[PDB]
Formats: sequence, C-alpha cells, structure tokens
Amino acid sequence: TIRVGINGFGRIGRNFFRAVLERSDDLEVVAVNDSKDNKTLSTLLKFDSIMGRLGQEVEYDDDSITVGGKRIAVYAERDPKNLDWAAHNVDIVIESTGVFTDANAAKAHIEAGAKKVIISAPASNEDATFVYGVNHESYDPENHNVISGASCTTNCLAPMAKVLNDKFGIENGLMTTVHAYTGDQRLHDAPHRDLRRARAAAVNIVPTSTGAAKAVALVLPELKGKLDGYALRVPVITGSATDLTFNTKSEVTVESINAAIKEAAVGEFGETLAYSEEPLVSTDIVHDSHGSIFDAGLTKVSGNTVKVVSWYDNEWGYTCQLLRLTELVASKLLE
Amino acid sequence: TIRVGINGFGRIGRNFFRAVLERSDDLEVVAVNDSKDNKTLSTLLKFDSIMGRLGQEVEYDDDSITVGGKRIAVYAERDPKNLDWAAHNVDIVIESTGVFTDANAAKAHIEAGAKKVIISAPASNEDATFVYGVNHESYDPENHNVISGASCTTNCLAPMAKVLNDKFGIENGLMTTVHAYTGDQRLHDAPHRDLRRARAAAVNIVPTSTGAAKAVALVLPELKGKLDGYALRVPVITGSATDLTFNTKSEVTVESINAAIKEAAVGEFGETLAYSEEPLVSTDIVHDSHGSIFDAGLTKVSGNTVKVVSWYDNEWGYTCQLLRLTELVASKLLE
Amino acid sequence: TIRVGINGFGRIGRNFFRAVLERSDDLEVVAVNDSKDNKTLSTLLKFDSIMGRLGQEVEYDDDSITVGGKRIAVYAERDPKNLDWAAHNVDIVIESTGVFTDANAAKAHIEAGAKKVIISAPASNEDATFVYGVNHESYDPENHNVISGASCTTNCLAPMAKVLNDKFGIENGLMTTVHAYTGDQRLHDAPHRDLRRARAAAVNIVPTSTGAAKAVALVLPELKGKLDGYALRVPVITGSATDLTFNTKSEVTVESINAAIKEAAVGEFGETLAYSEEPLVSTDIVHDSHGSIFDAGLTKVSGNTVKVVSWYDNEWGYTCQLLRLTELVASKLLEH
Amino acid sequence: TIRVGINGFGRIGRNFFRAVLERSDDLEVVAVNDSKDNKTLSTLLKFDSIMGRLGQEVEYDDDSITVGGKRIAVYAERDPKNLDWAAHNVDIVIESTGVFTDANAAKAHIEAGAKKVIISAPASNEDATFVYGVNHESYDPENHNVISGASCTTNCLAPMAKVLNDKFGIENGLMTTVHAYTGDQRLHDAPHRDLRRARAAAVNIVPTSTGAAKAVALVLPELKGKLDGYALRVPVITGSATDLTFNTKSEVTVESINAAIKEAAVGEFGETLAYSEEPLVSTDIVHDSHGSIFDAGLTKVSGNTVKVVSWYDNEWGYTCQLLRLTELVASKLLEH
Ligand SMILES: NC(=O)c1ccc[n+]([C@@H]2O[C@H](COP(=O)([O-])OP(=O)(O)OC[C@H]3O[C@@H](n4cnc5c(N)ncnc54)[C@H](OP(=O)(O)O)[C@@H]3O)[C@@H](O)[C@H]2O)c1
Ligand SMILES: NC(=O)c1ccc[n+]([C@@H]2O[C@H](COP(=O)([O-])OP(=O)(O)OC[C@H]3O[C@@H](n4cnc5c(N)ncnc54)[C@H](OP(=O)(O)O)[C@@H]3O)[C@@H](O)[C@H]2O)c1
Ligand SMILES: NC(=O)c1ccc[n+]([C@@H]2O[C@H](COP(=O)([O-])OP(=O)(O)OC[C@H]3O[C@@H](n4cnc5c(N)ncnc54)[C@H](OP(=O)(O)O)[C@@H]3O)[C@@H](O)[C@H]2O)c1
Ligand SMILES: NC(=O)c1ccc[n+]([C@@H]2O[C@H](COP(=O)([O-])OP(=O)(O)OC[C@H]3O[C@@H](n4cnc5c(N)ncnc54)[C@H](OP(=O)(O)O)[C@@H]3O)[C@@H](O)[C@H]2O)c1
Repeated sequence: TIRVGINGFGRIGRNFFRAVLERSDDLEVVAVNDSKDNKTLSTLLKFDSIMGRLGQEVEYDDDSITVGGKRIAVYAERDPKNLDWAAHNVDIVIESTGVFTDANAAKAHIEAGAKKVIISAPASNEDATFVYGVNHESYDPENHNVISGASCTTNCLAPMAKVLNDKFGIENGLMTTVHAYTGDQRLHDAPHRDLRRARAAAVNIVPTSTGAAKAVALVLPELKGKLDGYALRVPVITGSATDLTFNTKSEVTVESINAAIKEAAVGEFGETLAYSEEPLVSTDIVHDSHGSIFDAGLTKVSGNTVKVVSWYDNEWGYTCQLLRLTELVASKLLE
Repeated sequence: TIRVGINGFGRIGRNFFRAVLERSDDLEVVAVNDSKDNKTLSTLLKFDSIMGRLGQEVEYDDDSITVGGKRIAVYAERDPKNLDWAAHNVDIVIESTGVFTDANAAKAHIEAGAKKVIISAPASNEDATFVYGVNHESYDPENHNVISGASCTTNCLAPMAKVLNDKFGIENGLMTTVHAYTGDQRLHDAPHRDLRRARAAAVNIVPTSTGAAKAVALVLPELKGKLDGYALRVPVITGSATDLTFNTKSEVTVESINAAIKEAAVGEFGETLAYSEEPLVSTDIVHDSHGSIFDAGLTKVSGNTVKVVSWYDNEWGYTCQLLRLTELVASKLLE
Repeated sequence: TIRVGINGFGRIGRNFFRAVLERSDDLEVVAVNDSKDNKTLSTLLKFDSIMGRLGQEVEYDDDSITVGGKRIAVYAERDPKNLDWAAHNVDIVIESTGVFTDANAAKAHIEAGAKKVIISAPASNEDATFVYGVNHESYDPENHNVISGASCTTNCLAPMAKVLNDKFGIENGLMTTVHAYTGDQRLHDAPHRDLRRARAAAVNIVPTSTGAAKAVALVLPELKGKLDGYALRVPVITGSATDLTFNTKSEVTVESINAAIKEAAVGEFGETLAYSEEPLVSTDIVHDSHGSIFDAGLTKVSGNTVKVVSWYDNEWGYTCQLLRLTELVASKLLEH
Repeated sequence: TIRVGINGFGRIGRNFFRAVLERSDDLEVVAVNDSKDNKTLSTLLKFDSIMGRLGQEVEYDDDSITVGGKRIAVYAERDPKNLDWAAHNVDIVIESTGVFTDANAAKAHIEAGAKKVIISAPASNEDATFVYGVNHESYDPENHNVISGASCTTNCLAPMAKVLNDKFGIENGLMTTVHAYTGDQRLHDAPHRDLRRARAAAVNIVPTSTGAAKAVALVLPELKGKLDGYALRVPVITGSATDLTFNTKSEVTVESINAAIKEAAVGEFGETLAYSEEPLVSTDIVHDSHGSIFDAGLTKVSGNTVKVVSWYDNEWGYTCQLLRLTELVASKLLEH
C-alpha cells in the first residue's frame, strides 16, 4: 500500500477518493487538503448528485473525516508550502485544485515532503504528461516527479487516435466533443470571461474551446500539428462523446476502421479503450471505467474522410485513467 | 417621463430594463451601475436564455451601452457614494445588487443625488415594504423614500392571501413554493452555506428556507404570526407555484373559495392577481405580467383545511409588480 | 424458490425483476408476458437510463431471454386468458401492465394457472390493498388472492400518516406530492386525456390528480374522508416528495412531531419508514429501498397546522415495498 | 388570399399555422385535418411549451376552431381520400402528419381537391425537393405538384454547403448535427424501432441516423456521394447545430472560409442563411426565422480539413423555410 494525499476536494478529488475505495488494492488516501469545513466536505463526500451515496459510514471532527473507520487527516492550507505530507508518509499527491497546473507551483508538494505529484489536468512545465494505455511505458521513475494525467477529452481521443493512426495514418483531423456541462459554467446567464460559458448551462448547447485535440501531440508526438477541435457543452450532468473527423491516405471502409479498433481493444489496453457494437446512449457510459468507449455503430466514411465517435465519462472514466497512472507510479521507485 | 437608474445589472436589473422598455410609458432608464465591462453587460442584455433576444439594437463603448439609439450611461462604482445620479437627473434608483438590502446602506443613493430608492428584495430598516395591489395605497410620498418591493414569492402569496383572509379568514397557513432554480444555487455539487443549495440544481428537487410567507405580515399586518413555509427548488429555469394550505373557521367549498378569487380578480387589482380555469403548466406563465395567477383547478378542501395554488413568473411577474410600484412612486411628489 | 411471473415488462416490471435479483433469496422470476419483441425487451433490461447496466449477461431468442444463465420464458399475449402460468409453475404473477387494475380482469391470471395476483397500482374490486409496514398483517392467505400494492405516493404517505395520526390525531390533511415525471406524460406538447400531462414533461411543472391521499383510507380506515391532494410533476426522472399539511387537536411542536417518527422508524417498520436529519435532495433518495424517508428538517408547525415532508423513489422505493408484500405472500400458503 | 389546409396538426403543423399568422399577408389557413378532438387541438394551439401563448382568442366546436374570429374547418379523416379540400377552396395542403411522405400516397389530397401538396419532410417519389434559397428557382408550376420541403437539417446544411462548394470545392464531408430531442423519442426507457431513441430523451445524448447529408444531393446534385453524417439528440427542447467537416483541394484559411459566407449571406438569400460573429448558444436561435445561422467563431482549418458550424431552430427555422416555399408556390399558377 502506497499512501496518497489529495489537494483539492472538488469533483475530481472526490471522484478519485471513491475510485481508490472501489478499485484499488495498492493505494490508500490518508490525507486531504481543502479550504472548507469538515461538515461540508464530509456531506459532499457522502452524498453525490452523480454517483449516489457513498456506501461507507462517514463521520468528521475538526481535524479529520473518518470513512468506514479509516481516519483521513484534513488540512486547509491555501499554500502547499504550509503542508506536511511526510508527517503522514504520503508518497504521492494528486493535485486536483485547478490552481497548481503549473508544475513550478505544484513542486511545493515535494518540498512539503511528497515524492511525486500527479496533476489531474493539462499542466505546464511538467516532467511529463501521460494518457494511460498510450504512452505510460515512457514513465521514468527517477526523473518524472511532477507529471500530468492530461484532460478527460485527451484521454478519450488519444487511445482511439493511436490505434487509427497506427493502422491507417491520420493526415489531419478535427474534433467536436459533445460534452456534459461542467462546474466552470453558469447556472443562470451571468458574467464569465467566456461569453458563451456565461449562458445558463442546463438549457443551452454551449460552444467552447478546448486544447484537448492539440494536446494529443504530447503523448503521440507523431500527431503534432495534425489535430484540433472544440466542445459543445450540452444538458447532461456527466457523460460525453468525442467525434473525430479525419483525412487518411489509406483506402478505408466503415468495416475496416471498426475491425482495427476491435483488434486493438483487448488485454490491458482494452481497460483503457473499449469496442462496442451496443445501442449506447450517454447514461450507459456513466461510471464506465474506460477512458474511451468506441462506438462502432457511428463510424462513417466518405472517400478518404473518416468520422469516428468514442464515449467517455468525463468524470469517472478520466478518474479511472488517473488511478491507473497512480498505480503505475506507486509500483516503481519512490526515490 | 421620470428618469430611472439601476444599481446591479443582474437578472432582476436586466428584467427591469426590459420591462420598462416593453411596458412603461412614463419611465426611462438612463443610467446603470455595475462591476463589469460594457461588452459583457451589453451581450447579456442583448441575448437571454429565458427572455430571448432583445428586439432593439445594442451597441456599447467604454462609457455607455446604447439601446435602440438611446444612450445609457454605465458606471462601475462598488460603493454608491462614488455615484452621481443627479448628474443624469435620475429621480428613482432600483437597488437590485442584492448587497444593499439594508436601507441604511441603500440610502447612499439619495446622498448620491437620487430622491427615491426601491429595493428589489426583502429589505431591512426600510421606510416601507409594498406588494403592489395589496398595500400600495399606503405609500406616503413625503416619508417613504427608501422602500422595498418585497420578494417574488410574497408578491404571489399576498394578493391571494388578502382575498381569502378578507372573505373567509385564515387562522394559520403553511406554504410550499415549488420554485424555478435561481442563481444562488450550484450547477454541480459544491460548497454552499446551505448544504442543500450546494447540490446540482438542474437534476435535483432542492428544499430551502424562505421568509416570504412570514413577510406577508409586513403588507397584511392582520396575518402576522399566522403564515410560514419553505421552497422546493426544481429543474425549470423560471416559473414557480405557491401552494398554501390553511385552516379557516368558515365553512367553505372548492366552489366558494374559487368564486371569491374570481370576484376579486378584476379591474386594476386583476393586473396583480389573475383567476384562471385553464389547464396551466409552468411554461404557460413564463413572461406573465401578473404577480399571482390563481389556479382554480387545484383548489382542495377537507373539513376546515384549504389548499390553494397560485402561479408566478418569479422573474417577470415579480418585475412587473416592481414596475407598477415604480410607476406609483414616479407619479407622486419627488420632493 | 417460489416462482414469479411478470405481466407488463415496463418501468415497474423491470424494476421488480432487478429488485428480485438484488434483494431476494426466495423468489425467482421464470416467465414474463409483454407486448414487445425479445430484442427490444432484452436491450431495455440490459441498459437502464436510471438504474445503469444490469450486472449480468443477457441473451434472447424467439421464446425467451436468458439472464446470467437462467432462462426466462417470454410470451406476448394481449389477453391474459391466453396465458398458461401453470406451464412454468409460477405461483405469483405481478400485474404491472397498467391496464388490468380491475381485479375482475386481473383474475384471468388465476384461471390461467396463478395462485396469486399482485397489482402494482391502485386497483378496483380487489380482495385487499396493502402498504407493507402499515396493514400487511391483515393479509389473509385463503381469501386475499388478487391484491393491490397501492401507489408509490400511498406507500410514502400512509406510513408517516399512521404514526402521526396514532400519536396526535389528524383532523384533516391536504397533500401535494412533488413528483418525477412518468412514462405516460408527453415529451413534446401532444394529445393526452389529461390536458396538462399533454405538456412537454421535461420543461414543465405539470399539475395532475392523484388518488393517493384518498387511497390511504383503504389501508388506514381511521383516515377515511380526512385526506385529499394532488401532484406536481417536475423535471427529474425519478425521486419524489410528499408534502402533507394537516391540522390536529393536540399540542405539537417541531421537536415532538419529529420525535414521534424517530421512535417508530426502527425494526422492520424502519425498512418501510426511515427517519432522516440529513441535508437531502432528490438524487439522495434515488435507489433508496424505503417506501418513505421522513425529512425531519422540513417539519413546520403553525398553531394547530402541521406540515411534514417525506421522500420516495417512486420507482425503486415502491418496487421494494411491492417486493416486501410479495415475499410475505410467498411465505404463506399458495393453494390452488 | 391563397387558401391553405394543413394535414397533421402536430409540432410542425402548429408552427406552420403560427408562422402564417405572424409572417404572411397572402396565405390563410382555412381548414385542418388531424386525428384529435377539437378541445385538445384548440388547447395545444392556444398554449405552447416552446412558443408561449397564441396572442389570439381560440374557441372550438364539433366542426371547427375559431382563431381571432376566423373559422377554421376541422376534420379527422385517417385516410386523405375521404377529405374534400375543394369544399373550402383550399389550393395548397401542407402534408405534416409524417405518414404520407410517399408522394404516391400524398397525391390523394389532389384527388380530394388540392392543387398542390407540400410535404414537410424528406419524401419518396416526389415531383421535386426544395431548400428555399438553394434551388427554389427550379420550381415548375405545371409539373411540380407534390413536392418536399426536405428536412430541418437539410435546410441548415444545404445553404452553407452551396456557398463553400461553389467557392472552394468540397471533396467529401461528414456531418454531425447536435439536435434537440423530437416528439418520437421516448420520455422514459420504452419501445422504439430505433433502440437508442427508445432511451429517455431528456437525460441522454442519443445518437441516431439522419438522411440529411445525403438528401443535400437532391438539391445540390454536384454534391452527390460526397456527404454523409448522423445526429446526436441532446436535452434541449428546440435549437440545433450542424457541424460539417470537409476536405477541399483549395487553400483556405479561417478568414477565407468565413468571408465566403459573409459575402453570400445578404439579400433574399440572407433570409435563408445568416452570418454571425455573435457569442451564440442554442437559446439565441430559438424562434430565429433563418434556415441556417453560420457561426463564424466556430470555423476551424487544419491543412486541407475544414470544420464549419451552423445553427437552426429545427421547429421555427424549418417552418419559416417551408413558408418561404409555400409563398413561392402560391405566387404562381394554381391550376386544376
Ligand atoms: N469533467 C471534469 O470534471 C474534468 C475532466 C477532466 C479534467 N478535469 C480537471 O480536474 C481538475 C479539477 O476539476 P473539478 O471539476 O474537480 O473542479 P472543482 O469541483 O471546482 O474542484 C476544485 C476544488 O479545488 C479546491 N481548491 C481551490 N483552490 C484551493 C486551494 N488553494 N487549496 C485547496 N483546495 C483548493 C476547491 O475547494 P472550494 O470549492 O472549497 O474552493 C474545489 O473544491 C481541473 O484542473 C479540471 O480541468 C475535470
Ligand atoms: N427569481 C429571482 O431572480 C428573484 C425573485 C425575487 C426577488 N429577487 C431579488 O432580486 C435581487 C437580484 O437578484 P438576481 O436574481 O438579479 O441576482 P444576480 O443575477 O446575481 O444579480 C445581482 C447583480 O448585482 C451585481 N452587483 C453585486 N454587487 C455589486 C456592486 N457592489 N455594485 C454593482 N453591482 C453589483 C452583480 O454584478 P456581477 O455579476 O458583475 O458581480 C450581479 O450581476 C436579489 O436581492 C434577489 O433576492 C430575485
Ligand atoms: N413511478 C412509477 O413508474 C410508478 C410508481 C408506482 C406505481 N406504478 C404503477 O405501475 C404500473 C406500471 O407502470 P410503469 O411506470 O411501469 O408503466 P410502463 O413503463 O408503461 O409499464 C407498462 C408495461 O406493460 C406493458 N403492457 C401494456 N399492456 C400490455 C398487455 N395488454 N399485455 C402485455 N404487456 C402489456 C407495456 O409494454 P409496452 O412498453 O410494449 O407498451 C409496458 O412494458 C402502472 O399501473 C402504474 O400506476 C408506477
Ligand atoms: N424538429 C421537428 O419537429 C421537425 C423538423 C423538420 C421536419 N419535421 C417533419 O415534420 C413532420 C411532422 O413532424 P412533427 O415534429 O410535427 O410530429 P408530430 O408532432 O407528431 O406531428 C404529426 C401530427 O400528425 C397527426 N397525424 C398523424 N397521422 C395522421 C393521420 N393519418 N391523419 C391525420 N392526422 C394525423 C398527429 O396527430 P396526433 O398528435 O393525434 O397523432 C400529429 O398532430 C415529420 O415528417 C417530421 O420529419 C419535423
């Protein structure tokens, strides 16, 4: 068991906690840092609009939240310099606040006694970025100390893109992610730096930018400069689909595109990328642990133009990818 | 034409602007104070998730927003002491920020050159509170200088309660308002001082407290101590219903309860309170200008226990009540 | 293993099937009658927009569906007279079509081999109506052969109405249930016998009738003529609350109303009626197995007027209550 | 006044009626055929969950509804053969039931007295298909008697596909339309021939087919075999976007793609196709009368791969396009 700390007990932080509880044999969360009182934090952990009730008992005091008898230390230092991770023998910190995506700032956790930091988001100045299943073999336990698990969408797109580029080659592609609304958006029309994300999220199709397609290049260098895209935020609370349209020099049919995915979606990689011929709708992939669920029923081909669609639970699927990455780091040298 | 200023260009502020444009012959909005840039403010005025597009042309510069050729001065003073309302000959300021519901603080607008302040909310230390149609005859143009238009729900409940208490007498009543979600609520589960309003608004029935039933006593003193209630926030963006269950010493039937409303819902009062026998659903009362739309089809009676239900557009219906109050003030002595 | 058949494999039928898999050791569903083809039936069983995926493999053919290796015989007979329940030795049929709530028609399942019929709905002409935890002890295994499990709302209302009446006496009460939309409402403005339920369900507060407060008299005769109410259908897919306002002759406080429910909400009754002081919203009671979750935080008192509020998963909570009734039935004599 | 009758008084029929009241001086609806009773018809006309209240008094009887003092004859004949359109001198029938998109069946309205039938949908065996603004000039008043106004998606796609093909040449293109749910989808998980549209519409992203990108070839023959796509149905009640990704042989930038649409989007064509640089979300195009609102802010270019996005109100925008086609028809000879 390697001991884990979470900085930021938001949606991603709480997902990660639950995912460890549900899915991990070799990690334990033993401390959390967040800016709120333990009554509030413990209530949000216990009850969730998306995931339902935590199955375990939750209690709290002024120092901690106890979950199924296991005491979780809770801190509220807004600067990670004031933390002491070594005091709880935390080796890995999950950096999920959203305000330390800069590795030069996330480094504070290591100064505060951790050995590894995993940023649950696109990062800057990081040692490395991983999409589990795609480039995790390149993790270097001595030199990759502050890393990034990339974005939900990148974790959906990159597995699919790896397989198709490997098999047919992708010249250029443009992505539309049709995505659940997220907490950056407004409930009612109100000021926002993005004048579209300003608009009432649960009654609008809301177009917004995302770096997730360009970010594929970080984990698949062969696709640098060849992918871009954007997001349409729509009224579901979780569950998203990545629609990629690309040009290939290969001569391709619907059936050969699908066969390539089916043939790759197997073994350990198939825990990242799944192949489905089912009549899927978003609610079917809620709490699905794959990073990418390829929908063979949606594949289209016109000439050398290809459209493929992969599903993802932008919360849970992403979190399970991050958990896979965390298990890898925890399985290798920690100093 | 009496010239009006709005402090706070949120949902209520923008509703009020539109209501003046659509419905008023004797008021004009000539200045606005708000903490945002004019590109953002002008975009939110022009496009609305609830009301649709403003029919008029909107332009802006760094000093103003011009609406159908009429230049609206815009300020961004966070303290109303720094404002100068007299410079634009504004007589009435609508105080719609939410952070000057204290009349001792709203008074600043009068020091800044206005003559009257109307708080678009339950207030404290106010000269008087009005529900138009219920107690507006008691407005005293010399001594009522900082006033309150009360809450959306109170504007729905008080008209109905006046008629029923007048005709049958109400001993005690308890209200449930089944209410559209509002901007105080969270889109995704997140910290909030109210741990229920913390929960994703568009997928939950969310119980929360409201003073609106006790506040009836401010405008109908005869009901002090006899009304209380709460709110169930539900997933519609606007449109609400007030369900009041009360005990009466009178012997009453469904048909006599309804006849009393029908008989009162007439003339000017009938612009506040309507009587309907239609098969209404919330979307039918969106942009309805009444404060209260009594639904005769929902009236129930068991013994001396009575249940009545009135609809309201918590945005537009409320705003039209506030506009009626503003026209009254504007029609009398301004000093 | 008491063998169960389901007539009508819609929301309630599929909930019942799942609840049997999840919560019963004594019951097994061996046969289903429904109007649809088996490809459709099996897809709707495998995948559920509310309950998520069934955690068991599903296959189908012209005659059956196989769930986790167990063959369920499937028929599609519009008329129950043309069924042979004896052919697979089913003893209890759950009648969940919606269209045979008249016991005079549902009786047809007994003629076709069943020993018992449980109507998943308010019924007419039935031997008996039950809210488990309230009056199930009056179940008569000789004379109660076609029975009603009453409605979702009744299964929420009756348990707290029993406790509070018994403690304080209810003079009259009026109820509003703020209720998830149901399958009979229209997605877009379209024809319906109820001109309000005609109206786009996911964007409207939709008022509609419910017999629930009057049907409580069937199970608590002491409350006959003392209750009425209506529903507001709102845009959530499941999860509901019943808001009851009543006047009493007793002297009551918030603390005293709430203490009455807490005392009673224990033991086996406590699996029907829960007592909560949690900050609940509707998603928190989705897939809750209680018929009634009393929300102590919502209790109000004004003179002699009392308001109380209880939650229910109108799908799963109701289904769990119905399973509790089915287990009771199946634990006694199944003659004939 | 050219007299119009409507067969099928559903979403599209009621939109058409309203659009005639709102935007036409030349057309008048004098008769309606629909399967429902007049109390229901008149209620659904008066009150609309999307469009709000009709601003006119509505009354009804056994034979008619009266809207702002004008009597509309109402029939309910399942079979168009039993209608007499001549009886009220209607010249154009809008065929909006959904079930007579085969011109071989819709022809029955001409036998029953109509001079022209306009099918509010993709059709089979029709004289002609039109997207107003794209190919309406080819309308032949002698030989085009039963015609299609094509689909909502086609009326969004074809206008920008015309402009960009003409300017740059489209090699192939694939489309996704992110589309408001429609009335055929199910509110709760329930049977449907499309097992995805079976699934609770207001809580799901629901993939489904559309002929729209292949139906563009009917109106722009130059694009035959070059377009395909599908729909994602999402939880908004109306408002949709068409996302088209195509590869071209030309050298194109974002600025150049966008400039091509701006140039073309003027005059009468500009009432079909708008050019926007606004920060649009779907509520902003609700009740917009254009068939296609090009969103310049969404244009992307990657090498020779181009993505463009246009909005449409799949109810009102489509209806306005159809009204534009009906006015055209009604401005020429109505013989026979
Ligand atoms: N769909 C998804 O949700 C998704 C998918 C992929 C990636 N991600 C990434 O995951 C990260 C987390 O996103 P989220 O959805 O979880 O957002 P969130 O719900 O707002 O979580 C962020 C949390 O950080 C806490 N926080 C902020 N500053 C802090 C500080 N100085 N010290 C301690 N705690 C602090 C906040 O606590 P308070 O609320 O008390 O301020 C908040 O609860 C982001 O970087 C996001 O881009 C999200
Ligand atoms: N259903 C309803 O909406 C409803 C019904 C009845 C009564 N009311 C009452 O109406 C009032 C307004 O509510 P709302 O729904 O309009 O909320 P809102 O949308 O948040 O509007 C409030 C606005 O005030 C602005 N503001 C805050 N502090 C300011 C300052 N110091 N100077 C200038 N502007 C400032 C904010 O601008 P920024 O956003 O840029 O910070 C915000 O846009 C509240 O008191 C509420 O209780 C609302
Ligand atoms: N919240 C709730 O859903 C709720 C709560 C409490 C009680 N109930 C009660 O439970 C009953 C079922 O409701 P529900 O929500 O499950 O509705 P539903 O989803 O429509 O279920 C009805 C099912 O019966 C089938 N069916 C109808 N007529 C049939 C016939 N003649 N032969 C065979 N199968 C037939 C239908 O097949 P098709 O789908 O092919 O038509 C459908 O699968 C109703 O009486 C309702 O009051 C419902
Ligand atoms: N977004 C859109 O809605 C959209 C956009 C573009 C094109 N369209 C097309 O427009 C057509 C109509 O669609 P819609 O959305 O308006 O569907 P809808 O709401 O179901 O309209 C169909 C109407 O036709 C009536 N009807 C059906 N069969 C009939 C018959 N034999 N005789 C008389 N009346 C009959 C129905 O009456 P009942 O209600 O009693 O069944 C209903 O009012 C479809 O072909 C569709 O593809 C729709």
